Amino acid sequence: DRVTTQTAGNTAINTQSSLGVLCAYVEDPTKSDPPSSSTDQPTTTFTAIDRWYTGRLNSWTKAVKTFSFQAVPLPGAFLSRQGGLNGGAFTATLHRHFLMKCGWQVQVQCNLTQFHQGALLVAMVPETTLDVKPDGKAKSLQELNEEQWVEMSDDYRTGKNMPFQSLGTYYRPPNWTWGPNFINPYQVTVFPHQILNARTSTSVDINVPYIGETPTQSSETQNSWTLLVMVLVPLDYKEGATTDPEITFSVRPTSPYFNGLRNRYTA
Amino acid sequence: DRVTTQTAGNTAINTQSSLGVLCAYVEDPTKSDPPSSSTDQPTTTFTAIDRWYTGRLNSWTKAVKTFSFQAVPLPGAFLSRQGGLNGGAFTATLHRHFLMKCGWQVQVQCNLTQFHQGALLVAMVPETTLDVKPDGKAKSLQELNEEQWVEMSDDYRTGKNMPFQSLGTYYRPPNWTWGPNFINPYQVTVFPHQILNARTSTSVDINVPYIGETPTQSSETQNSWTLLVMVLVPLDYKEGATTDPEITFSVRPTSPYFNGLRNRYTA
Amino acid sequence: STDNAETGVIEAGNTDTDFSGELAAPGSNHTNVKFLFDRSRLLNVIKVLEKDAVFPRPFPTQEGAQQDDGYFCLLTPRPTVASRPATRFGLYANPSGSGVLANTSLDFNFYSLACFTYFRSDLEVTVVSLEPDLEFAVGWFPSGSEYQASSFVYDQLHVPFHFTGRTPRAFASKGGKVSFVLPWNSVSSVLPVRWGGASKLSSATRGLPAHADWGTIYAFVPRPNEKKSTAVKHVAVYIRYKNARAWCPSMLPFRSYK
Amino acid sequence: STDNAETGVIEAGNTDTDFSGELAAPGSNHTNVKFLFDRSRLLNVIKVLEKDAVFPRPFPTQEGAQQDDGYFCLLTPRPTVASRPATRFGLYANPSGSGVLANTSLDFNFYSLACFTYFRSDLEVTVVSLEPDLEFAVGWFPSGSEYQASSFVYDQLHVPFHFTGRTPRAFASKGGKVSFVLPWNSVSSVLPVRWGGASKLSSATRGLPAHADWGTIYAFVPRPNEKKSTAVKHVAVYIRYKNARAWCPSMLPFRSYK
Amino acid sequence: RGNNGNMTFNYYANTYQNSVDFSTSGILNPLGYLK
Amino acid sequence: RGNNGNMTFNYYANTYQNSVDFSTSGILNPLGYLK
Amino acid sequence: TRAITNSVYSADGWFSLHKLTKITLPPDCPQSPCILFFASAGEDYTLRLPVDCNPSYVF
Repeated sequence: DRVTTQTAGNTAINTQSSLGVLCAYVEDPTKSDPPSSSTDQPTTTFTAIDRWYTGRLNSWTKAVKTFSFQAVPLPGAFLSRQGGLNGGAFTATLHRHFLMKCGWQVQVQCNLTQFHQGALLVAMVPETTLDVKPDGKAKSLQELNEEQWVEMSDDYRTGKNMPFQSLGTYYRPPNWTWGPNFINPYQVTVFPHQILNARTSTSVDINVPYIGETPTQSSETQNSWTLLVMVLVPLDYKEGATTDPEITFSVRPTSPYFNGLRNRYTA
Repeated sequence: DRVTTQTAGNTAINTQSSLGVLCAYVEDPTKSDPPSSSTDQPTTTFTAIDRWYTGRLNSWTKAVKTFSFQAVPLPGAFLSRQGGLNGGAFTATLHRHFLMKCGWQVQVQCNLTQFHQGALLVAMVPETTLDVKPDGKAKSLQELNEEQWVEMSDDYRTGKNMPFQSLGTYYRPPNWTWGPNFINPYQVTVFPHQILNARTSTSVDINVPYIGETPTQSSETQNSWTLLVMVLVPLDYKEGATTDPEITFSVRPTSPYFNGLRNRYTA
Repeated sequence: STDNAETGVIEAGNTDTDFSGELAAPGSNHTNVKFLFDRSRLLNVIKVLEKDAVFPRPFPTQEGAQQDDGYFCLLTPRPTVASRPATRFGLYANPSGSGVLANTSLDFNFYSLACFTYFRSDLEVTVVSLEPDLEFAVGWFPSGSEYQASSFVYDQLHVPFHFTGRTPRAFASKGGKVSFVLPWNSVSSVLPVRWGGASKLSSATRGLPAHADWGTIYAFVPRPNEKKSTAVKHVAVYIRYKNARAWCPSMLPFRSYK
Repeated sequence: STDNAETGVIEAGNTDTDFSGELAAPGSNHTNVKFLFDRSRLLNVIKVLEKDAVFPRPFPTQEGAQQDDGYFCLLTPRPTVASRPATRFGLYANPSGSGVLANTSLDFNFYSLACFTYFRSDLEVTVVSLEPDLEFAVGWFPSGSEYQASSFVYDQLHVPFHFTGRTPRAFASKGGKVSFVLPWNSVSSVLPVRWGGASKLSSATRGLPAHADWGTIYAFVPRPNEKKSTAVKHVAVYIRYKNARAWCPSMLPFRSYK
Repeated sequence: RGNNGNMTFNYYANTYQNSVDFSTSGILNPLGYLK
Repeated sequence: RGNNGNMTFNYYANTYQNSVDFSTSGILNPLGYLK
Repeated sequence: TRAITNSVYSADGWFSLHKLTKITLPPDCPQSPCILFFASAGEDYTLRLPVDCNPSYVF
């Protein structure tokens, strides 16, 4: 009933408190047709990229407040290697193809005990720049491993701090107040989500298809999804219990359609 | 009649003085069954390794004597990058699979004019250590680019200088006289060969299947074929003609069956 | 007949192709590979064991190693040295001194007609004694096994462990011979006559096949170690390649013109 | 594959059970019990009789007993001592002195593959001489009989009573061997490899089966007692387990880690 | 049949060569059944 | 058949005398084809 | 079936039990639990070529 083993390629993952795969926006998000914006023959899936790529994510202490999120860019994590999420044969194929059109299928493991309380809001959030510092630069692993959980200020609730083109010295620099890549933290449950509660499950299961403004997007620029782990209830436990439960995540690209083969990406 | 364009993947090569593809040992050396010594599912061909990998080979002066050969190890040239023969998606797949079972299909271009004389003996030679120095070490590109054409001494005709296990200080070191990886230079035409004459063709065409003592061989050790370019008649020309004609070669692996996936080979 | 030999294929023609003539009759089939290799020949001359020997240690053997040499016949047409597979064949032109003269072997009758790369056959070993009235025996251990090197005290007699085993220890009669046929036991599909790959047993020696053999025989004397004689007795190993198959044509050795 | 090994039954799975793969081919049937035990091996090295011997008296033998030891081969894989069935196998680490060094025997090749409790088979005894030009013979008496120990004066020659009988006295040729196959003669249905019951022949020794044997052979010389030679000649007993059957799986011996 | 390659001809009979049991009145089955 | 003149009678069987290959699942053709 | 010569420490590779998440025990439970290992053969595990055994179990 709740023991579901999800074999894919040569990497089968298991979960004995499974709530069920949250297939998003369609019945089967695996089914997808080739891109209509490529006259060349696309590189479809093959048996070394159809597997569960797994990397760690930061721990979840008691000091983490409500709505302190933590964002995983997909496919931004395969390229920067956030959390040790090394793609292997997928990243070595993603760097050599210019356009990439895939749908994801994630699973976040955080095993609490029956004496802990707390709830994460794991949600595949489309089209957000939550991984980018407000000054334009994307975050590096030295920068993620010092804040550990990016707290929900009012700059994220309003979208005041999304990255921008500086107007220059000619225009008077205006008082920025809002930007559409905000987070409304109370409405993240509209996204494809499950709640990683401390009393119903250890792992959540989300399955999202390819979305994007174009029928296929570039490989080195896109952030079409964002695995967002948000703390709705802070972790609390009596002393003696297992402090700082780990959080991992396991990402599987469902049916990718690579296009535009060239040499390895050198910025 | 003689204008044959050999399209493969995204790399089509052309020859307007084609003698014909010398399909070796069988009618169609492309047809091959999976290895019987692997219970795992083999990685077959795909559309980024089914193409013509091309790299240069050394020039052919007048100073080159009769029987001065020049050997290309297959797949030893994809890994050491001899002559700039960079595999790309093939070498990046060959390093990650432990066993590899393929058949080759080569083509050597050396365009003479009608006023030059000479003849090469391009021949896919099975199971020779002609790329290895007699002291055991395989040749590097700094070592190939100083002799340019490894002359046929009597150490190669007898096989006196093939690599060996040193017996140690216990046994008296015996006077070595012979080894089975010799070259009989007068009998290289038993191999799958064409003669690159200066008056019939510019390119030769050889197509050989997978041979080997095992139903599939290792990836980092094998030298099952050896593209051997041997000078049967020395180049001669009157002065004013185009000195030092180039020699290239174009290698295509026909139906490879990779096995045993692991991380990238680190010796 | 007008041809192009740069093509690489020449149709073998007769006298009638250019001239007026006829085809000759088919002579015989003595070039048949299953027929031509099916005949016995001398392989190696190994000394007969008299005690529980130490098998030769792997290369490079250093001095002070108290091992027993010249005793084991690695049954292979390829060049061997010190009962182990080698890449070069080396005899001793001037063997004065100096260390241990290593027993080498080569099948002289094979490589003159081994115009191919891969060769698979059974092996019919006949072990002819080179000593009058010798009552010996012949061991064997397959391609991949190792010599069982010790003894067990049977009634105050150090009977060695090479008197028994699950492998054939054929005992010869007094003044007789030992003849038996060994199957293709090695883990390779075929024996490479010429090999170009690398065996990764050591610092990887190019061109050295690790399991190109039918095994390794050794002659001993059926007495315990107290009855060890003094004069070292030899024996001679004749092998025959039953049911020979050969693939992938290749070169014959270079006959020098001097 | 999710299992519970506390149940005691685990279904042996393949690669396809957890992963993507396939079943390998069946290799061979060399683990077949009727095939694996059907090969000869050295059992005991007994001295060849030259006179009408006294069979070894039952345990505990006291001093002053003028009996003849090291002569009878109780044909059994189990540990024996002094031609009688034992429970422990004991060799002599430092045999200096002191009394009579008792002939012990054990089937080394059996117990390394006797992963079972009960074993029934026929026995094919081959008695190889360990002496040049020995003209010997081989007696036998079944599991439950006893040695006939006397002589009868035939023409002023003390011919012993072990030259005749209703049991096979096979006579070897000069320099030959003796080979014959003995049926399962013992009164037990099977031979216990491991036994835990008590035999009530004596003060009841636990774990000692009284009739777990195929009998007892002995080598003699076909001359009367006047022609008794001086040097004690040995012989070697090779047995083969024809038509082996084995029941009730059990343990293999403890390989020490030192 | 065991380690017996003599497929053709048995000279001695069954009760002399072997030793048959007297009456009274591949497929690898497991040695332990969970019931 | 090789160098075998014993046309009549094979005492030992096929798998004992020879060594047959295990399954997985005259006319002198040329060793190289111009195509 | 026996690493005689050579396989350097590498014959068919290595089994290795990594722990992924730490074992989260409730209070008043023993630290260091014990993973009991077995080793069985597959349903396609097949053996070949008997040899003489090692008689060093009896010494």
